[PDB]
Amino acid sequence: KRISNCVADYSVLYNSASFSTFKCYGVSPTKLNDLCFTNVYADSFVIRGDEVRQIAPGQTGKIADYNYKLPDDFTGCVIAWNSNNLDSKVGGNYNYLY
Amino acid sequence: LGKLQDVVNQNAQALNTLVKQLSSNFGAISSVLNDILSRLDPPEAEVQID
Repeated sequence: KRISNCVADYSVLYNSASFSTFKCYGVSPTKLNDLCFTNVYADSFVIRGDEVRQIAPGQTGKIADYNYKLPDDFTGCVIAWNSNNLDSKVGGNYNYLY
Repeated sequence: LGKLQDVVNQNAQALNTLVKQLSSNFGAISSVLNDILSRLDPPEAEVQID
């Protein structure tokens, strides 16, 4: 997703009190709110519970090296939460690939 | 005049090189110190500022 010609605030995207984890390798939402950025990108995907650990700048594994490599100069934020009541179902949910 | 021109040209070129030195990252991810502060937290971006 590409964010361009749009004015907004990240305060709403933080006070939900429902995100299990929050890994912004860059700046605090407020820190990146006071200043003005040129462009913002959104990379959304699904992952298991034992692979959120590997999504960090400077880590190895089987997902962070074969699907999405995080560079050293990574200034983005990672927002992750549990929504297992919608993207999973009884009998085996195999619609997601890796 | 050669003697009177070298002492001015050398100083001007040294000042220009001093200006150019601020345009290099010195092995960091950015040149200006404000960009890393705006894009990264000060506890983590201490190495680049150092």
